[PDB]
Amino acid sequence: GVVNSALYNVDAGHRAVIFDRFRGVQDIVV
Amino acid sequence: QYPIIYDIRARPRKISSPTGSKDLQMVNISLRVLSRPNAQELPSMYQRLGLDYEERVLPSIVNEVLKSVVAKFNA
Repeated sequence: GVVNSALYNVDAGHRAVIFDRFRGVQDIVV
Repeated sequence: QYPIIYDIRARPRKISSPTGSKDLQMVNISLRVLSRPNAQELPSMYQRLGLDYEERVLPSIVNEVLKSVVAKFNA
């Protein structure tokens, strides 16, 4: 549920970069 | 602190390369290499090795090694 819908893939070693629908691949360490 | 999966396991990887030696030849280099990951180093292996690292990475290493041994004239 919200653990991966509202919260990013915050599991040890993982990364989930922001694709902005209106701006593209937000090249951010997130 | 989410769990990390490695399965730090010794597998008997059967490696086969036709490499001759310094000279050309059809030499079936069969090296069954029993191998593990460096459990003594550090967690970052998960990014690189992850799971099934044996057949992932080590069969490329063994090819470089058998060249440094066999392809240098050992066979």
